[PDB]
Amino acid sequence: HHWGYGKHNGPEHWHKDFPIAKGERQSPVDIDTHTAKYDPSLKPLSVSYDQATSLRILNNGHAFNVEFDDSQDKAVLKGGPLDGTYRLIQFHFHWGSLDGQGSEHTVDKKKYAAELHLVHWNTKYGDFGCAVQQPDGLAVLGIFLKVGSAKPGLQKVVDVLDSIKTKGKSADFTNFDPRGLLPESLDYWTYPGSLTTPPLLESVTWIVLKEPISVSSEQVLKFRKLNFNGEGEPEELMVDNWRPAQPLKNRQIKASFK
Ligand SMILES: [Zn+2]
Repeated sequence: HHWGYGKHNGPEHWHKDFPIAKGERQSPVDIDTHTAKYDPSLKPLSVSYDQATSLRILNNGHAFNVEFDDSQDKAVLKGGPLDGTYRLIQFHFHWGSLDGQGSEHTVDKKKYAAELHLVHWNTKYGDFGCAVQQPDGLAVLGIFLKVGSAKPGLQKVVDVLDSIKTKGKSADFTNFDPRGLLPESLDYWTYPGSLTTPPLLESVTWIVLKEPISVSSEQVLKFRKLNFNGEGEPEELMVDNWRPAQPLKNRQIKASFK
C-alpha cells in the first residue's frame, strides 16, 4: 500500500514506489567521527530565526509538522556549507518506542532518543515545490535529542499534542520560537543527502549539529502518545518513525570543528 514504518510498508519497502531509495545519496547516514574530517574551509553557520512566524501544527500520519510562513526572509539558514539563503518551511521529529533508539543519523553507531529536522528551501528557486527537485534546493538542520532535563522551548509543542492525536488533525500554532530548540554549540557535520521520507529526493544539504539538546522523559512520552492511525481506526502508536542509516557510497562527511 502507501508508505509508513510498519513491517509491511516500512523503509525496506519504500524502493518499490520510490526507486531513489536505493540511490547514491540517501539519508540518514552513520557519522564515523574518525573519518568525518575537520574542514577549515567551512564558513561558519548563520541560523537566523528571530522573525520566524509559525502557522500550524498537524499530524500527517508519519510525524507531526510545525509549519511556518516562508513568504519572506523571516527565519533563514545561511553560511556553513550553503551558497545563498534557505527559508525555514517546517520542523518535525523522529523518535523511538524506547530511549535507546529514535534518531535517524547515528554518531559512531550511537542512536539518540529522537531527532529534530528543521527543513529549509533555497531562495534561488522561488518556492518549496521547485527547490525540492534540485540537488541544491534544500538544507535540513538536524538536532539530536537525549533524555535528561526539560527543554523549555519544547513545552509549547508538547502542550498542544493532545489536540492532534490522530492522522489528519491540525491546530493553529502561532508565535512559536524555534530558537528555543537549539543547543549552545553550532558545531556541525555536513554532507549531501536526501529527504528521509518518501519521495526521498536527493536534494538536501544536511547540517547535523554535534551537541544534542536535552528533553525530559515526560516530553518524549507525549510524542509517544500520538497515533499513526486516523480517528475511529485501531490504535497504532506513533513511535519508531525513523529510517535507519543508509550506505554512505562515494560521499564525504565534513566536520566544522576540530
Ligand atoms: Zn525528518
